[PDB]
Amino acid sequence: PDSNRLAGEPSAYLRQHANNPVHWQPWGRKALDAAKELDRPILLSIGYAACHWCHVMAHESFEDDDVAAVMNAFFINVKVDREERPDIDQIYMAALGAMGQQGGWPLTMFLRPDGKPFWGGTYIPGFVDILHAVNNLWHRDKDKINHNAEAVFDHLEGRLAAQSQPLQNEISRFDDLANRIGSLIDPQRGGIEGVPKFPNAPFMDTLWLSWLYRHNETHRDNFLLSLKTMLQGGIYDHLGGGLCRYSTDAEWLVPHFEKMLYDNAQFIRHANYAFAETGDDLFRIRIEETVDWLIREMQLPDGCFASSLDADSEGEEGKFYVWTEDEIDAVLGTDAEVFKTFYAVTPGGNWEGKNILNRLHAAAETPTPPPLVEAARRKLLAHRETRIRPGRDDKALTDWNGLAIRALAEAGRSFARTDWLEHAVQAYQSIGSSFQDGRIAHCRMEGAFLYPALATDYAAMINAALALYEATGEFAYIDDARKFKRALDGSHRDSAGNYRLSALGADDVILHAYGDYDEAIPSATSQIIEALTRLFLATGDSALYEENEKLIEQALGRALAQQYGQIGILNACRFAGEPLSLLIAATDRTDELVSIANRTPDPRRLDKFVLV
Amino acid sequence: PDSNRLAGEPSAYLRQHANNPVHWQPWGRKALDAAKELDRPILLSIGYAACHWCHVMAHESFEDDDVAAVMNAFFINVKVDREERPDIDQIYMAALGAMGQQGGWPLTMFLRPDGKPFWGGTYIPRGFVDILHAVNNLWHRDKDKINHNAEAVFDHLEGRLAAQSQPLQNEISRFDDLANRIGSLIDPQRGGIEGVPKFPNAPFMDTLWLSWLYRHNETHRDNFLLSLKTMLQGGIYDHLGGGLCRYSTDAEWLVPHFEKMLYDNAQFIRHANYAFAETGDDLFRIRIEETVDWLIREMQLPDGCFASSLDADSEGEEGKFYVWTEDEIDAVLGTDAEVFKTFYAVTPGGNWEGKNILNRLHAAAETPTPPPLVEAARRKLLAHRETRIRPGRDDKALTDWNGLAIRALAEAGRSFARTDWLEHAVQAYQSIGSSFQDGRIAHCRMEGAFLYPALATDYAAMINAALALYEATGEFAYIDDARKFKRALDGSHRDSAGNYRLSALGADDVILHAYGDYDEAIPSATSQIIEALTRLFLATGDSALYEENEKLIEQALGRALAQQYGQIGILNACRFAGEPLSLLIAATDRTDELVSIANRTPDPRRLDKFVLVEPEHPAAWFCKGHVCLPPVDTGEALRSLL
Ligand SMILES: [Cl-]
Repeated sequence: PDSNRLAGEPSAYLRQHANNPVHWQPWGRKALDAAKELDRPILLSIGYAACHWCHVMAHESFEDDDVAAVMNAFFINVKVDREERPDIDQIYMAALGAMGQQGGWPLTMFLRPDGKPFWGGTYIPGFVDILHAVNNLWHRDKDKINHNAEAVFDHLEGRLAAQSQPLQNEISRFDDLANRIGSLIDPQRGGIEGVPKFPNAPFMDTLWLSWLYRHNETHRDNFLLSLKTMLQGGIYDHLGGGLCRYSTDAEWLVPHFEKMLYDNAQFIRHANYAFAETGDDLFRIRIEETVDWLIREMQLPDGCFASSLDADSEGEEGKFYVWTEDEIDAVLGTDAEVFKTFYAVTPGGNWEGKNILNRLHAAAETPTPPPLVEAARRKLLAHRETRIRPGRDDKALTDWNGLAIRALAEAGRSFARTDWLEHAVQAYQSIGSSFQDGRIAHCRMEGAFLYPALATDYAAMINAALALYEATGEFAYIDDARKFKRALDGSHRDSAGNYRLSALGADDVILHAYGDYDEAIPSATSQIIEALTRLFLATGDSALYEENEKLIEQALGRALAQQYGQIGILNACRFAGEPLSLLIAATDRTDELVSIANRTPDPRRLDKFVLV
Repeated sequence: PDSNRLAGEPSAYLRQHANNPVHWQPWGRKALDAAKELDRPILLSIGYAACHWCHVMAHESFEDDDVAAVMNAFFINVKVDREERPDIDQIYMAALGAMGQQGGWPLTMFLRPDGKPFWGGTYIPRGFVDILHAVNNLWHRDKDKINHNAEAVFDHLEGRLAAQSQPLQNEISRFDDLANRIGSLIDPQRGGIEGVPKFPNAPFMDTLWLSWLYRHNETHRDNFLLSLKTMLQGGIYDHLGGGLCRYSTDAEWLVPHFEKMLYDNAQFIRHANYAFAETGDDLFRIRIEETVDWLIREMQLPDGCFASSLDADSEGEEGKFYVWTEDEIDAVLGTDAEVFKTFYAVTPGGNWEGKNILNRLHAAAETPTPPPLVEAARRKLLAHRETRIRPGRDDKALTDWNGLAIRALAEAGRSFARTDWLEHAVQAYQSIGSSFQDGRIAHCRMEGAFLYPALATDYAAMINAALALYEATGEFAYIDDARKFKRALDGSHRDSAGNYRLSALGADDVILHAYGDYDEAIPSATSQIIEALTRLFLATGDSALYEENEKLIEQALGRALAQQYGQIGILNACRFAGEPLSLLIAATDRTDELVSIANRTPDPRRLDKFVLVEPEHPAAWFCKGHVCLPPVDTGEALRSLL
């Protein structure tokens, strides 16, 4: 507690806070214990890299030398990344809402030595006023904190780690959910009509699953309009490729220029399924452009994919991705007129006087660029790469890598793109290299691994291993899927058969939550339901089938008690209640039956092959 | 209690002693009661028909009139057939384990009237006449010394044979450690468990193969193959008439014990069927159809079922029936004998006691199928061997062993399209099952002499046999028969704690109801029950069965980790029970090629259920939830379902 130990950590978001004068500590047993022997409170700060206001609180307070000594003598201050320890975030995010104050990131908390919180807040501006007031309260009111900490804690243990009575899996529960999700779709712009606009991968899954199981063409058109209009807006990089996080306005125009790995992997699957229904060439182009961007800018020397790249370059939001007309005319030359007519370039611009490239003005026309404006588009990228390039988060998250490995495996299978498979295998063997002592790591960077993993890490690697089987047909990927299943059971399955996000042997966690709340990615148990359901179709394990039906009813029992974020559970249980299985006997990959199965991607079906 | 009542017993080993001057008594309540009324210790003699040193003690002592008079004077004499009453065998073999003796058969022990033992020895030749008087002194001098150590032995028996600790969770990691240490004991060059003698060790081989299937462990697979291939190429195998002998004296599988057991060949046929399906080595295929020919020709009784064993002593000499000399081979085969002598390593000096034991260890890697001139000499030498004095046969029809043979024939007949093997398996199944009246099957019978009640191994073996015949025929009646066999086991062996006991709960001649947790040459009773109840769950999909099986597994694992040896079968069964595979086949006609693929892909972890709704034809099978439909051969009909 007298030296900043945030150096060498696998999270790049914490590495930037290493030079801070406050002795930052990582979340671990050595941090909580020191708070006991010194009877000093804990000050927890949660944040993620692509958050403009996590850096604001840094330069305003934490990077200031004076206010850090106030923290160094009053608490044991710890910094956590929302994406390195998502278990810690979800615990103390729901802890804030239970105190009667909603908030987001950064999140500043106050913890007694055992970890239970008693006061929190989003961003703290008097900051130092409280920074001492809690220290006063820590000494003046030990009786008040113990009364207040265990009251919020009992609300957490009942909201995040309390099993419910089993609930019967019924079809009408999903059809009801699909009707209400459909009523939130903006009929003209696409997506949830509220602003800001998020891609909302779980919300899309319900509409597509509604279209497949019910042939409800209304939700199918809601899925297609929302996906297609988004991929045409400024939220997508029409020059290099890759989708951004979310949109500021409802027209999908002005975005947050950070590019997350999970959002790109989750739309490749959506666009892949969407191509098989409409044949619209735009879905294929967006997939092909984003995959090239993933290999070029996200893939690490070892093959694994980085987490994300920054939205800020050289100190301004999106300086790297936006153009003015006077510069694109200087580089292109005579071919500059047709380029500006393609991406709605205007002298006045569409964002703060600048021009963000988009294809919303001609979204229904042909998506393929003419040969002159394609060479003009490629020429700008070579000139754009000379700019001050935004920083990258080289942290290799196992759960996020599994999402991408599954995306490249399924899209490469349907489009017969053999190059996409090889890069999926490289990321597979790179992530799978950390599997030692019957366990895998959560994240990794610069040779530093974070153990133990989370339940999402095994579920994602189970789904990626099974996807690699469908594309290849090598049964060694099914054996890998069972190896990940055994590791998941040995560390996350409780006595009731339920799975919990944090490992049961992890000692630095207050609460072993199930992980039932979705975000941009479906929840942990949501992914686990799907992964185990697909693993049954690939093996025929009857004991797995019997334990899955229990797991389904347990999760549905808690999902009924949830107020939000249960969409992934109802989606996975709808698929688990009626899965599709297809065995194909063939003599080679060129067989007709194998081909029409490849050209028919279905998230509800798992393919199996036998030599004949 | 004054005569030899051993005649009429369902055993050939006991009838060999019916004419002994000893007033032998079959094990039962009458012998225990007669021992109490006369204040006399019981002279228990346990053996089996194939044992060589069981016959030498009978020829030295049990047929001697001088020592038969003193056995009838101050002892009540009870002889037990090991294969007829294996529950009694496990009770009093553990008694020697509590006394410090190594153990073995013949087993000669001394029991006080209540049945608890106080002094036990393996083989006591004559002295035998002295040790009888020595024990006879203790019963009239100091009985308290007997009553002290007799209770001390019993407490150790109930603490190891029928002690139930708290249940334990089913873990896969503890199965991998067992497979790792077993493979470390395998002979890297000669195969099998390194050390003499070398036994087939069926439970050990089950672990190595399960480790290969569940872990893709190529090392354990090659250990299973090299051990099986070398054994089937050694002198322990009958290269003329087929069949496997029960163990080998040396480490090269050369010199064997020439007796042939039913459980040995039933167990290796299933192993060889699995080995052929992966390697494609014709040696495994040839050895199977050679031994099945031997089972039908030499072991099958006229009433359908299979005999228990085939003796090793012919005309009083060990293996005289199977062993050849060179000059006789030259006389029978003529000028084409050198082609045969080189194929089976026939030498003028002989490989065992101046004579030749036919084998293939000289070239076990060459082509297994012999050339046509050699097989012609092979068929003719076997027929000439049939003119020899033939070794005797134990016509006793053990239920559990017949169940093992039915399963082997049903699985091999299914993977080789041999319908004649299935009908022979149905003959034994219907014949043995004829004693299943009043919800009670018999443990064994011979010449109209039945033995009741059955043991837990009998129902477990019949369940596995019934479900094996279902996979080969697809008849639902075999499933209900499998249900009938379990519920009879429930009503006669399942205790209040949900566990099963080897002896029936109504049995009166057992001093201790053991669980049957200890393996022998066959997996233990508890193992077969876990396997049968798992395969019954696969064939029926009954959720109530799955729930009571998981808690039966956890209670068996609690006892399995306390015991120090003989738990391999339970660990093998629980690994399969933790990951059992089922295959649903939706066929429009039973000539559907998925039925073919399943037949040529035998897996000891999979059970196939059929639901009716020749060359290789590219097809597709589609299932929507619990709704499976017949296959599809065209490209358009597949687009309709997708
Ligand atoms: Cl045995």
